[PDB]
Amino acid sequence: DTINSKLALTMKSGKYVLGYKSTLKTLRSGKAKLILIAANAPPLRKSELEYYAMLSRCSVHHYSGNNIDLGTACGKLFRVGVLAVIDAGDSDILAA
RNA sequence: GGAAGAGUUCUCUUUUCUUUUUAACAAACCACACCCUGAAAUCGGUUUAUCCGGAGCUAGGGUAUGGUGUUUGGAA
Repeated sequence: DTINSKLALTMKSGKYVLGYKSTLKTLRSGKAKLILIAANAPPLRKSELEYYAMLSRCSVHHYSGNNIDLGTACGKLFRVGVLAVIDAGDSDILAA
């Protein structure tokens, strides 16, 4: 409950990308500080994003719900399997 | 409509009826899936029938599949 609230606060203050290859690009640039993975993501998709996160020294979180739940928590109306939070803004999702 | 012949026709009737072809094959060219840039809702594109889109839309540039069509050759 704390984390999703921090995610919502990030999305109005921190800078974000909600998409598969945009997250790949941000991880490649190394800017993305934390990546959220939907639980229903493919085992292949999870692994290479995890590999990129470990290469870029990026914190990784597994959002327990499916991608529809991540979209509802994210507040938008499109499914997001994987997203990147690059700055926390007013929120403090990076530390906790 | 054009042409050819056969009509009909005191007169009316540019009119009545009939015909007017290009094969297999061989050449050059001629539009659905995917890729690249892209990151989107103020929701856009779109079917006769709303389908798809952060599992990446619209848009731009490409790639392939050529159903076909164009020009001939065959062929006068």
